[PDB]
Amino acid sequence: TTKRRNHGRSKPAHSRGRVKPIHCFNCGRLTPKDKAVGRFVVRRMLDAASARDVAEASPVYGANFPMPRLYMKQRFCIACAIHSRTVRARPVGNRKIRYT
Amino acid sequence: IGMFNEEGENVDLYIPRKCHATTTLIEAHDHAAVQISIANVGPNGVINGTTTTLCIAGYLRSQGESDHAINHITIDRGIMRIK
Amino acid sequence: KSMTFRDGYMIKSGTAHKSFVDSACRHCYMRAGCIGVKVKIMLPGDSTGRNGPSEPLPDVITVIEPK
Amino acid sequence: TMMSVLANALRTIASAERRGKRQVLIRPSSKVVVKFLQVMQKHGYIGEFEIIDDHRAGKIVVNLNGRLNKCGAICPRFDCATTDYEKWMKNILPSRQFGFVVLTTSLGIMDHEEARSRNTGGKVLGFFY
Amino acid sequence: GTVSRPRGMRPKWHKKRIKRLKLRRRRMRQRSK
Amino acid sequence: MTKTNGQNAARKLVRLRCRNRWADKGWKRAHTFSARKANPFGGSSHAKGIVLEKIGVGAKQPNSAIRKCVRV
Amino acid sequence: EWVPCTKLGRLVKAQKVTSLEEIFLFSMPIKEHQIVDTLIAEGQLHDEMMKIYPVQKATSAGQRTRFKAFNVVGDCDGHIGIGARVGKEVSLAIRASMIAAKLNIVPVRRGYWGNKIGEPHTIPMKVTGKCGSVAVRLVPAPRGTGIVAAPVPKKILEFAGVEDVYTSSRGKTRTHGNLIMATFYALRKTYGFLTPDLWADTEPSRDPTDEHAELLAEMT
Amino acid sequence: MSAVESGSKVLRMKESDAQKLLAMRCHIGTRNQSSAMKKYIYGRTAEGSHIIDVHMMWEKLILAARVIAAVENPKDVCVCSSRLYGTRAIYKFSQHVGTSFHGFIPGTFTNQIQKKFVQPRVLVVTDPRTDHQAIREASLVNIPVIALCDTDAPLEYVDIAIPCNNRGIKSIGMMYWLLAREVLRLRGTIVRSVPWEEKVDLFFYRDPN
Amino acid sequence: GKIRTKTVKRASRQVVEKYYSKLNFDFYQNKRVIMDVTIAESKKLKNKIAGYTTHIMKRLARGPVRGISLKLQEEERERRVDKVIQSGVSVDKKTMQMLQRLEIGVPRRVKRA
RNA sequence: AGUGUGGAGAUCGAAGAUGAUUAGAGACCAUUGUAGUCCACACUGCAAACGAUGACACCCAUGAAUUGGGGAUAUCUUGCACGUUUUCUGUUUUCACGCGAAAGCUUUGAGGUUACAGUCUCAGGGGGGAGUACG
Ligand SMILES: [Mg+2]
Ligand SMILES: [Mg+2]
Ligand SMILES: [Mg+2]
Ligand SMILES: [Zn+2]
Repeated sequence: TTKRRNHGRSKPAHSRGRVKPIHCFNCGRLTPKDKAVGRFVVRRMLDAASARDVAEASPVYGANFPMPRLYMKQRFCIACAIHSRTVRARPVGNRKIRYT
Repeated sequence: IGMFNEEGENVDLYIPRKCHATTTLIEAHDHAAVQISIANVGPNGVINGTTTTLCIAGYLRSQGESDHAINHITIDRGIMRIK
Repeated sequence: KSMTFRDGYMIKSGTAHKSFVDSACRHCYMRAGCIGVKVKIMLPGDSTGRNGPSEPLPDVITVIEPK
Repeated sequence: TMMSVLANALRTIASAERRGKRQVLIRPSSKVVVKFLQVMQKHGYIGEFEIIDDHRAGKIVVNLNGRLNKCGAICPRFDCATTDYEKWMKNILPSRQFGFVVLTTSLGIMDHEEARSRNTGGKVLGFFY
Repeated sequence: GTVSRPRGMRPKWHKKRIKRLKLRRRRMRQRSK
Repeated sequence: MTKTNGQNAARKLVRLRCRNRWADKGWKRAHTFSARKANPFGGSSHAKGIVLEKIGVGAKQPNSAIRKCVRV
Repeated sequence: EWVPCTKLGRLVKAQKVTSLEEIFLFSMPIKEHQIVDTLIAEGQLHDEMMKIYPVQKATSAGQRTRFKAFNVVGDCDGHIGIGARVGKEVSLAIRASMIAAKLNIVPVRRGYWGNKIGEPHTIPMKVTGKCGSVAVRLVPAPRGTGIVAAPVPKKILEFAGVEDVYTSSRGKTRTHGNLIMATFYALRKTYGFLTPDLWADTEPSRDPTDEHAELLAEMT
Repeated sequence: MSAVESGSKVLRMKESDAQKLLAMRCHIGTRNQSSAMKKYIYGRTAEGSHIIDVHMMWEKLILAARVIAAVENPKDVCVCSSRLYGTRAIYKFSQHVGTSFHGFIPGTFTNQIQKKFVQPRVLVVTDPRTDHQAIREASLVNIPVIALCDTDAPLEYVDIAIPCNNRGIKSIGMMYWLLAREVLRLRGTIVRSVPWEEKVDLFFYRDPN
Repeated sequence: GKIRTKTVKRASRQVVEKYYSKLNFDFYQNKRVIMDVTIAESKKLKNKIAGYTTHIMKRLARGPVRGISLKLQEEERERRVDKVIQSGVSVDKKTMQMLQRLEIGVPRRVKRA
């Protein structure tokens, strides 16, 4: 029984032969780049409470100069994406909903 | 019209209706088929006793093309003006 | 095996069911053994209280129409 | 590539009739296709049609009247003697009261009833009903 | 999780068993000849 | 899109049927000789023999019995 | 007694509609089973039971059993109907299938093989009906042939009024639920095939509900 | 519609009828365009909206009134509207012509033993999308449908469509005025020369609060 | 002191329909009225009904309540083009190019906007 | 992946070694480590080598999107990009008619087939024994 039309990846029939694999962020499993789950993350360096204490002690970081952030692109294998709550299983009728 | 025995009488009961647009028989189980009567109007603008009747098969309505079919039927019948 | 046939209303639970239901049972002697038969009947109400109870059902409310 | 012009045209007409269309364009055309259409016209299964010249194999526009149920070609074109008409009638026709099998004979292209009357055989081209 | 019921034992390992058997038979025939 | 159709294509159709008839288990058995050699009867309906001894054969599960037989 | 609910049922009670052909003419649904037995004499509508079997549903600590019944009705003169229903006991299922069969009555067209002498005796053209994997094909036959079919399709064709026919079944005919419906669908298709005898146009008619609309308002 | 068996000009759009249409902007639609209503579009105005050809809109309307006429017992026509902007525009329409109205419960046209079981002869709706249940039910019981449709209306099980804007409060009540007036003129209660006495403010809807 | 059962809620609605003019926002007077106009066995049920009836009366003072239909005050509240002719239609250019294509030409009192 | 002959040898790492888990643990985990992994030349010819869907040709409903070229007539930098509408080729997404046992397919077919014929070609005929034995 075919479960998904796209077979869980982004490679239609007459498009491509092979896609280079990448390592999963957590476990390191090799998986094709078009099949891995990908996110872009922009997280604050410090929590809200600790940022205030550092900003108070800093001649540089006040109210007209924000602190730097971290920018990372994350790709996970299927198993690591599910366990880490990034992606969860959906009912048969709801598997088609795609966000951006 | 219908089947004759060659004895002189009709052996075919219930000669069915034919769709105006496509000239196809309308079966007894076609519950989407409809019949519409359009009033005739006298010269003064008041309706007349006579009416114009047409039938549409169910397949056309389900496809969503009955509106287009009705327009061409009335243009040919001269019920409404093309321009 | 056991078989049941029913029709209409039938109240269970609570205490009022002993007043509104009439029940009986018997044993019948076939050639193979004993057979049980039970019958329960939901009595309609009555103003006298002979062919039924006098009080209404415990959870039925009726609003008398104004003059 | 395209191997049979007649088979291509008859398939196009049958589909348009099934979809309830009023006109159908046929391309390319040939002498055999025109003769087949005239047999259909004589028996009242299609309306008028127009042949357009383009200095190549031309095109045909046919008017449909809703009376056609199915038309098709027979490939390969098997030989049919005068004693084989009954066999072909029982195999590809809905009944013995209507429908025609079209043949090509030494006397020209005609339906099976006309061919039998003139006592001639030939090769089967197609059918319609 | 991705496959129906095989019967016997993982087919790839069954094939590996047959491969080793054929090698042993080849060696025995070679010794005799 | 499963078979050839040409008017002068009889040779291909004849060869195709000849090779595919061998896949029929019943057809192959009647046209080869291995079964006849295997059959203790030489293709006959009956045969005669000498009894060697009497044996009992256990019935296959889920039945349970001792079926009486002889070896000939 | 019978108190009609639909407008069609009230009309047949008032005898404004007398023939089943008028209802077939306007392709209207029959929702009360007393309509068809009013317009057909009680001495000519024959019914019969075809198959009853149990179906089951798994349940925690046990399983649940019901019964399904198939019924066929007809007058052996060009009318046929089939119905099927499911009940908790065989008695209840049998009764409900009789009602459903009456509500599914369709007309059957009949014709001649070759020469046209006497009453029509066979179907006018080849037809096939399909349900599930089962397909039944009917072919016109000469006068002395009789019904050439399996025992289940043969019974249905007798109730419809066909004397001579050739049949052919295609796949998994032991599924009698699908086999019964496939035979019914093939017969129903006989009145939808346009033939040269039905080419000319006819004058339009008026709906029974339009003719007696004033009386229909009065009854309610 | 406008064409008559006897050569006449009575059932033709005059200047006064057209004037009202531009007054309430009934000729404008939305930005999206259904493929089934391409025949009623004229062009794209500013901001991306579509213009409806008033000539064909008039022909559809007068055809609709001619169908509504010659039906005895006006109660055989039910007028439904799931939109809230036509909740009273349907009542004032029915209060003048005598048709049935309602403004849905699945099974109304199909459940015979239901208490509210009615089988009208002709159905009139306000928006095919928002009245999908109504028109879908009508398809099992041979009931024709007449609908007020926009540029993006699915024309399934819809036989007569009047291309007009059924989104604004003004436009919805504006359209029922023509339909009510035309049938009365065809019936003969009023005369064409005199102006229609009824005014659109009763048809116009207002906030219930 | 919890959710009200549907037998209580249906009874309270029936009381308000037929006896609206006899009730007010007081539980103790409302209870006296209900003990006269309803026949029931349970005293406890009559207390719950008198409680929810008082709740409905308070909501009805603010505004309408779904599921009531007093049908005596709703009717009173229900009974309680020349403006744009003077202003001018002022249709856009795309419409203007279509108005004159008709058999009546450009209608009177129009602009370009 | 493997084999031969010359190079290379950072990383990772079949075989093997040493710690831990465990009743046992030869495994999963940790630290390592040989062949390999990389290059040149010469072999091998197997993959869930998959769209599990052979090649060529015709008809076919609607709206999007997108890659390359061409035709016609608003924005921005100073020839380019962009806007609107057509067009040829490619490449995809929203239960079209219809088909199918269903899951599903649908201008891109698994449609146009008991109303069974456009052309060529490969393979199958209950489950095993068996892709084994012999040549
Ligand atoms: Mg690959
Ligand atoms: Mg471990
Ligand atoms: Mg290492
Ligand atoms: Zn992972």
